[PDB]
Amino acid sequence: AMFHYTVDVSTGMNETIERLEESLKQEGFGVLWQFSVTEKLQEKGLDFSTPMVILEVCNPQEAARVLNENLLVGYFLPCKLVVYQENGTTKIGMPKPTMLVGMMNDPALKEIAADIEKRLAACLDRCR
Amino acid sequence: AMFHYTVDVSTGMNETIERLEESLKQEGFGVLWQFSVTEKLQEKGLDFSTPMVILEVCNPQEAARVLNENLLVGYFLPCKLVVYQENGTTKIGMPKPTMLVGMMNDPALKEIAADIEKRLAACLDRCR
Ligand SMILES: [Zn+2]
Ligand SMILES: [Zn+2]
Ligand SMILES: [Zn+2]
Ligand SMILES: [Zn+2]
Ligand SMILES: [Zn+2]
Ligand SMILES: [Zn+2]
Ligand SMILES: [Zn+2]
Ligand SMILES: [Zn+2]
Ligand SMILES: [Zn+2]
Ligand SMILES: [Zn+2]
Ligand SMILES: [Zn+2]
Ligand SMILES: [Zn+2]
Ligand SMILES: [Zn+2]
Ligand SMILES: [Zn+2]
Ligand SMILES: [Zn+2]
Ligand SMILES: [Zn+2]
Ligand SMILES: [Zn+2]
Repeated sequence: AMFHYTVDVSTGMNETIERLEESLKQEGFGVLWQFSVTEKLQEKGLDFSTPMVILEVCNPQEAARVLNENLLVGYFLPCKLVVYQENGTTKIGMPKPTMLVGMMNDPALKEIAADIEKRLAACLDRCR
Repeated sequence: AMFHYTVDVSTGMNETIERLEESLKQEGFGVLWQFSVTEKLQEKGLDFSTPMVILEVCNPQEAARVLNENLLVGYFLPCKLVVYQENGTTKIGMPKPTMLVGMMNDPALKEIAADIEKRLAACLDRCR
């Protein structure tokens, strides 16, 4: 299936990030790190002009939950979200936790990933 | 179809991170951010006692290359590496770039990911 979940939002980059942080907070997720990919590359004189910001988010209890079931899940932490502007429109997307964890061949872990995916998806929908 | 590439090292957690940072640098990869999952969870009072540190690394030129091939690859950036200890032995692992982008059904992108994967794995091998 589609490896990612992406939504179109009416707001610009800055306000989208603002609203996403509030939506995540409502769900117990905190932003651990924000990285402006576009800035990092353009500062190096590289040719990449699409505005794009990557956010590493985390809900401590959810992290502990998955790590205590399978240590290798750390290879997919923290949860990643990406806010970018394509064709003059802003979007928020994320690789699906169930697709990432699915590669691990751990049925039970994938079901916990599904809970996480549902919550992150809800956070994204609130930003439409 | 192992989703990850992991190596055992003889060094302790801190020395290992130091050696990995150097190995990465020699290959043009800089550490953008890192954090101790263990400290974070224990700080929150949760039960997780396995030493584990996650590093987000970047080689700007390589990032520009995949992003310009397919924007959605941003959903898998920056490159992730994990240093952790199991049964008293330190290990360094990474989810395979080829496995991650493989879900995108994009042969051209996967070829670039294979190039990046080989280089990152070399960095890991050099810490043994
Ligand atoms: Zn603006
Ligand atoms: Zn505002
Ligand atoms: Zn903000
Ligand atoms: Zn700037
Ligand atoms: Zn900069
Ligand atoms: Zn989490
Ligand atoms: Zn259990
Ligand atoms: Zn939950
Ligand atoms: Zn629900
Ligand atoms: Zn929805
Ligand atoms: Zn395995
Ligand atoms: Zn250091
Ligand atoms: Zn460092
Ligand atoms: Zn080399
Ligand atoms: Zn890179
Ligand atoms: Zn190549
Ligand atoms: Zn090359």
